[PDB]
Amino acid sequence: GKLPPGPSPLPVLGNLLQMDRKGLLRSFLRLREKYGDVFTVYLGSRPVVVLCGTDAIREALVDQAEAFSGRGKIAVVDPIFQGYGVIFANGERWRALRRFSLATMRDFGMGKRSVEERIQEEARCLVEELRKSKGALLDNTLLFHSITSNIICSIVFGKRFDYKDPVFLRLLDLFFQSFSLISSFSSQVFELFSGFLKYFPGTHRQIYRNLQEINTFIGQSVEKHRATLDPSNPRDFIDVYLLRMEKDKSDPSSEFHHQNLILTVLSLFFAGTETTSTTLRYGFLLMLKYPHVTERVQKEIEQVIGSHRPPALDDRAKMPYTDAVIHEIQRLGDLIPFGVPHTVTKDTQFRGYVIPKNTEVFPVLSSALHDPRYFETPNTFNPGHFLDANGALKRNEGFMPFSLGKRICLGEGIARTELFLFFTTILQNFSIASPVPPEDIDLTPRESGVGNVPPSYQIRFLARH
Ligand code: HEM
Ligand SMILES: COC(=O)[C@H](c1ccccc1Cl)N1CCc2sccc2C1
Repeated sequence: GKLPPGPSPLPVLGNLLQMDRKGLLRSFLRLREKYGDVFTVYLGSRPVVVLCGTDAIREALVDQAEAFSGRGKIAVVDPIFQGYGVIFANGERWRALRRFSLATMRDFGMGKRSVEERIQEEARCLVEELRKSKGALLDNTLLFHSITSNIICSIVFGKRFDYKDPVFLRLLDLFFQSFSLISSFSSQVFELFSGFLKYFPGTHRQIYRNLQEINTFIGQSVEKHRATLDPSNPRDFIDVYLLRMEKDKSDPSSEFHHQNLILTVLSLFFAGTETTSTTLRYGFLLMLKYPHVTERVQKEIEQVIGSHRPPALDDRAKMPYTDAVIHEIQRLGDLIPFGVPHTVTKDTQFRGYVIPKNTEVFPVLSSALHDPRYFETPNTFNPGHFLDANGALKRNEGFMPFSLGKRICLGEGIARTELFLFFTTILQNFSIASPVPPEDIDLTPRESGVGNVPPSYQIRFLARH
């Protein structure tokens, strides 16, 4: 059988000359033009099948679910994970860690409170914090990280850190600093000639160093956990894992050991922080470009929720407008423009092609979220893409900002609760304003890579009465 169509590789250099100085995403989309929806390109000596549009991705990730369930690797961070922890595990280790990982976020945690209740509490702390700024213009970057972290922290490390605590301000810097270097221009060069480049200095050193410094903190918290553990009454994620360590003393094939634990907390502690939060950032940037929409969300909050009780997650179903606005921030925000890389698990017959076992597959989620076949005028913000005549919420197949399939975002339910409660709680209590007029807000990312990062912007949060 055949590999999909695509340009001709100079070996060692692969397809360097058919790429584009813009980035990995521009490059793939510029080839989509020539070779179709499924196609093959050469990053270094490595072949990758590339998937485009709703229909291609869905065929692969959902119709050949298991076939496409394997994970690839981000060269810039594989020094750190090396096939360990939940994001980057594969086969049995992955199955095991995902399974445990779903179960554990749903139930055991700080104050034995529900994830909702916890996100509620964080939101309550964001409000009090924001009030303190008295409407002065800030940059919302830092607070937006603080609040997403503290959720993940409260789950994994069983506690939340105070916004000014310098132990914690330093984890946030590392995390933000890395996630931006991760998706800088250099780290994409690196995605191509990792083999050659991993010798000379560069941006991957910095990322490695930064990540190792988080592992240190993760490490020294596992230890406190283990010391002061209690079998009767597991505090949180780490505590539960340790008890599963004990349950598994006599299983030689148990995957619950110190590497996976450390690197699972790193994955969670990463994703938990750096996406749910840049989404919020982008979301508020859009609200500054579209005060009309913000007034409608704010009226909808006034009707369904009112101005005294805090927002609750069951309100979402009663608030389709807001729910559309959030959908539409995820779609246009589009913070993972070409998925996290997959690999096929067996030899696979795809659109009458053979994709050999272990060949890397890039589901380009951004070309689904901007897919003209499913969204009109797909580069413009419109909450209407998710509403019908009657103002009811309206599902759309092109909408997969969390990927699809067997590898679908595990955090999805937390992400969605954080989005809904954080935007409705801020918007219930504050009115927003920037110096920049709506007509000159630019939505062009400060970095477009393996993830998208919105530009910095000023914003002010005015207490409503
Ligand atoms: C709105 C914010 C988020 C977005 C847009 C998002 C999106 C994604 C995407 C696109 C993937 C790749 C799925 C794939 O290619 O198979 C993924 C994987 C993953 N995400 Fe999320 N995510 C978000 C929030 C979170 C949160 C809050 C957590 C923390 C619990 C999280 C944890 C994970 C994990 C553990 C994986 C790996 C799943 C696996 O490999 O089995 N994500 N996410
Ligand atoms: C690839 O761009 C990201 O936004 C990711 C991401 C977010 C959510 C789910 C999975 C992923 Cl990989 N992060 C956050 C977690 C980690 S671990 C090493 C690097 C990154 C960058």
